Amino acid sequence: PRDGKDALKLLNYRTGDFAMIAYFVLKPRCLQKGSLTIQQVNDLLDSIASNNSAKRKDLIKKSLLQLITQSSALEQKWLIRMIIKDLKLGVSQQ
DNA sequence: CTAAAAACATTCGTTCACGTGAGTTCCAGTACAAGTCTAGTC
Repeated sequence: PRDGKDALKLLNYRTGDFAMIAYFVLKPRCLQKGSLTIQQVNDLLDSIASNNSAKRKDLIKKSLLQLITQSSALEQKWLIRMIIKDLKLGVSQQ
C-alpha cells in the first residue's frame, strides 16, 4: 500500500542503510530458501544493465521481479547492496 | 698490691641501598577500515 508503513519506510529512508530497511520489509514476505545460483544472478544483473543501456525498463522490471520472487530476504539485501555498489564487509579490498 | 674504671674487641639484629628474576597489567605504538576530494548550470 502506498500509504502503508512499509511503503513510507522504503521511501523515507533519510536520503541503518536502505538494505536493512528492505530486509526488514521483505522478511515476512520472502521465502526461507532461494533457488538462484551465482551464474543466474550475474546473468540477471547483466540483462538489467544492458536493458538500461538500451532504454527498455520493462525488461529491467521483469528481471527485478524475478530476482525478488526467487530469493530470500538476506539474498534481497545482499543483491541491493551489490547493485548500489556498497557492501562494507569490514575487510578492505586490499 | 689490689680492685675497679676505662677502653677495646666480638657477635648479633635491624635498617637501608642496590641489583636482579618473575608475574601482572597498563598504555604508546602500530595496523587496518572507512570517508573525503569544488561548485554550479543546463
